[PDB]
Amino acid sequence: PVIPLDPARRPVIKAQVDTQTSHPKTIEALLDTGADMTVIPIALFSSNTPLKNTSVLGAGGQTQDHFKLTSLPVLIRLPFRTTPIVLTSCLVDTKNNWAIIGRDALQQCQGVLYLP
Amino acid sequence: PVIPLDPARRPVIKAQVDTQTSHPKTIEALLDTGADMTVIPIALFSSNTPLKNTSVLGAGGQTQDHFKLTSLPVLIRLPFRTTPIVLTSCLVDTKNNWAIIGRDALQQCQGVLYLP
Ligand SMILES: C[C@@H](NC(=O)[C@H]1N(C(=O)[C@@H](O)[C@H](Cc2ccccc2)NC(=O)[C@@H](NC(=O)[C@@H](NC(=O)CN2CCOCC2)c2ccccc2)C(C)(C)C)CSC1(C)C)C(C)(C)C
Ligand SMILES: [Zn+2]
Repeated sequence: PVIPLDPARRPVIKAQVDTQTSHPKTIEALLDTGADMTVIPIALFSSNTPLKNTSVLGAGGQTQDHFKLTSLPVLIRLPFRTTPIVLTSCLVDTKNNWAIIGRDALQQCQGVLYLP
Repeated sequence: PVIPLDPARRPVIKAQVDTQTSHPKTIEALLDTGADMTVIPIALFSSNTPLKNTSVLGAGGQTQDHFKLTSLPVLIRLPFRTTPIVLTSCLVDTKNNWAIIGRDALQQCQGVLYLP
């Protein structure tokens, strides 16, 4: 699907995320070319599973308290695609609660940016 | 152009930015579909130049202190299209010197994201 770019309407997609620690769940994800690494909400993980601490430099600035790192790979199924994206590791937003589909995933599903 | 997406490779582009308060300048800007608004470095702006305080949410959280907002429109010339993007207002990174082409800009040159 061509997703047109509009400052007022974020380019979002419904993606099904499998964290491998609880049941797969469909969340709203933001399609993000600025993002090196895909960001999953923590509500998709069980209480038990260990998560590595990590430091992240975003527009806000430095933060060690705010994102964690996955212990296991993550599987993302898009609405159209039958085969799952597999991400060796990705960031876990701990305090907020929506996902960012970053260039790690965008590469695996032959995603591109077109400028006429 | 079709811009392929690689996690190991920030999608950057050579942009010419006229802030209207100094000589126009060429910078390397990150093509970022998760940015609502364009960010450019304060290094393009003159010593006087009134800039409005602003609040901005990013990966590091909300930041009152880091970004300012332009008083005047910003002209952006890209390599291909001869005719410029005119942004009514865009963010100015004071702390670092980030260059990010957001959706405000990408819309004005009819950028789309294509997922096969
Ligand atoms: C390591 C990190 N990488 C990055 O963050 C890279 N960037 C990216 O990947 C960007 O796409 C980033 C994605 C993101 C949006 C909202 C929370 C957290 C991340 N976008 C922004 O940070 C941009 N922020 C924005 O566009 C924000 N807009 C506003 O702050 C203004 N309002 C709007 C509503 O909330 C109150 C303030 C925004 C608010 C809520 C949801 C989505 C956006 C911007 C400040 C750069 C203009 C910009 S800087 C970067 C390092 C190149 C990842 C966590 C994303 C992998
Ligand atoms: Zn914090």
